[PDB]
Amino acid sequence: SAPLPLDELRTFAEVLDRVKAAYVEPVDDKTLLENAIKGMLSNLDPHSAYLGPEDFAELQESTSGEFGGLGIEVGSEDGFIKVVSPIDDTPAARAGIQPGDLIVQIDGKPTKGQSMTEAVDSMRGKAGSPITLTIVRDGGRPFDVELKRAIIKVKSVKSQVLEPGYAYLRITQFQVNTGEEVVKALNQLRKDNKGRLKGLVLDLRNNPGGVLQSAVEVADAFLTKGLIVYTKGRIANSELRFSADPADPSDKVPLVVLINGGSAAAAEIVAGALQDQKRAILMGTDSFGKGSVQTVLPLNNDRALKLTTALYYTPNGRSIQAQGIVPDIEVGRAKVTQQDSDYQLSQALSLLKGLSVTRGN
Amino acid sequence: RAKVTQERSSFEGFKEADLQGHLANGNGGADRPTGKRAAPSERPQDSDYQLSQALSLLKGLSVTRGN
Amino acid sequence: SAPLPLDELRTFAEVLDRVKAAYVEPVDDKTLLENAIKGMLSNLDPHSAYLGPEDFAELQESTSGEFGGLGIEVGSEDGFIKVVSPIDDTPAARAGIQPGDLIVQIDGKPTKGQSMTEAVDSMRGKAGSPITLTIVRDGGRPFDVELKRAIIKVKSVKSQVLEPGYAYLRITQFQVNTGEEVVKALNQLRKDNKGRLK
Amino acid sequence: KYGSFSEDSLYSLLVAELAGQRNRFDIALSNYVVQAQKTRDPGVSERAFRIAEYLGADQEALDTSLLWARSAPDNLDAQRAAAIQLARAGRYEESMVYMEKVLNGQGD
Repeated sequence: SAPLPLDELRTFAEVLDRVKAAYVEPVDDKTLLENAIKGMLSNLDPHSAYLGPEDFAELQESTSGEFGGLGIEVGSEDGFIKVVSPIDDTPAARAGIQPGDLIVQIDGKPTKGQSMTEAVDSMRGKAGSPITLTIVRDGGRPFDVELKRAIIKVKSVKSQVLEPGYAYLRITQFQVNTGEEVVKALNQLRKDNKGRLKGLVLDLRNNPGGVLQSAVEVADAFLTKGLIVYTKGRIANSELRFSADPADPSDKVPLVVLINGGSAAAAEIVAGALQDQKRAILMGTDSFGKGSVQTVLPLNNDRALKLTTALYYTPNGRSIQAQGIVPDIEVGRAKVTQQDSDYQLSQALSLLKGLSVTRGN
Repeated sequence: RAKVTQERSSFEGFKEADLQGHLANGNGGADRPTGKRAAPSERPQDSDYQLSQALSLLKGLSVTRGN
Repeated sequence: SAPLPLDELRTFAEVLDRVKAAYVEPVDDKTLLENAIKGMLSNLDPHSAYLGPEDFAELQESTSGEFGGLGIEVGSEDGFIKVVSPIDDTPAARAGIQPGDLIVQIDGKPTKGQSMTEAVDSMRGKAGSPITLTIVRDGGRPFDVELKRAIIKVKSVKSQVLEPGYAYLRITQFQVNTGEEVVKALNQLRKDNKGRLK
Repeated sequence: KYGSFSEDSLYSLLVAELAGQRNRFDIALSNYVVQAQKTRDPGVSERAFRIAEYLGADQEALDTSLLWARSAPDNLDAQRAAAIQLARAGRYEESMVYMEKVLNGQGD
């Protein structure tokens, strides 16, 4: 409709022409245009950002791992390399590798002088590539272990009952399969607890986010009726209303969800959905309060941009963005003196057991 | 009986309102910045463990019961 | 002699139109092109920046003559602000601010995603005004430090006599006047040691 | 590998691409043909020729095809396009040369 703004194009062309000359290094116009794209994207809203040919693979990994690895997690503390624990369902675990194993040489490269990122990059690689590691256990004779990289699924949900009838569930980062994993975890909990459990506590603390679809799927796994979360955006296609299906394995068990400052995008979606329906009790500190549903639009040359396509709303219409969902209990981390170690979880368990004994018993 | 000693964090995670150029909330209400919190007088619930437990239990029961 | 990479410009135009289409808020392409220029300059060279017309007018003269400054001089590193140097005899120097300190947040605001010029401008403030910073040293635990803004006087050079023929002259900062002051200061030393210094 | 964009050419091509996006194909086509003539570059000329073909214009299409063929005689696609365009125009001798070039390669 309106004519194109020639002044803006003119100033942009002038700036590019002057920068490609005055600068103190040879700059290929490709580089200038690519940086211009990154500028037009990253400066609009903090979350939105262009993705290069490499970082797109990183985002795909973060959403759903399905990556070639040995299933070994190495942590660098005090400048020392050590293994917290072998990852379950990996060739390394079947190879006899146990927590605390100290690798003295990585493919002939000593672990000394190697940063955590370098070690992670060396360990990770395409599936099927052989890797040889010289490891010394308990100061014994060094032994060489040969492994083949294979596609390994990273755990998304973990649980551990603090007492019969009371269960604790944890979600690290939402993934595509997170909904199925949550359903499986609930089924296993029911099986091991004879199908009846007094209470369940949820842990979204420091859970950044992930795919909105899986978050809504988990909300459906817990909630039974009502509208979970719906999004509004400038473009009509971005709009989408999600409702919880009547299918429900939770069996209306009492539920307390922890929301820490970390929980930002998907954890907050689950928390808002549960709280708005009066279906669970939220405790912890004020959440990140970011509201944004982004689509990674595909593009040529493998570099797909990521834009804040739309915002979401809690079922009641409250907008989480820039505000956050204030927890009801408002339990801040502290030390209590007269599991038990985790004060927040101890409070959650005590409240849940009290609320279970007061009624329905 | 027990006493709960509230602890402070030197570095606090920046909220979405802190990031430069944060989008306005859909409802249009006032934003929530990361202002420092210092209660002029400590609330009784924070002092004695039993009172805190009872207050939290009341809050949970009222919330879940749906009034 | 060589082809013009027109595909790059086609990709840029595609990206511009797609962004203006799918973005939540109505954004005029003026804003998109301004942000393209800004980010291009910022990504290419951490120090550089596109100064707007109003900013350029503000760049020509300082807002206030008595305007105060914290005193820390910073320089972007790996996309993260870095404290190059705490100028001596300033409130920031009194605190534990040392070279190599990484500034995470200023005035309770993250600075990771902003330009060095904007961060420096935010650091500056009215004289005798409180301010807060978050500092990280050698990957340590980020800790908060509060400072009081004040007008900074360099004092130029500092001179003293250490031994009958050994003198010590420190240069706190290189302002306009120091260019000559040193010599004057040197003369004094040359006067107080019989014209010769060991 | 890649040539440098001249300021005026950069601005003209940028506005042409944006106009083509905004459906105002007339400005885009005019700018593309003018800049192809100015720059005598293979890629720009080919893009202008394709835009002209989509618009259905002929004289601009003929000019763009001739410019592309002269600038990129090596490409067989340019030879075929110029041959068809100038056979429509009415001149065959250069079309005959283009057909000979095609015969040199693996073409009809």
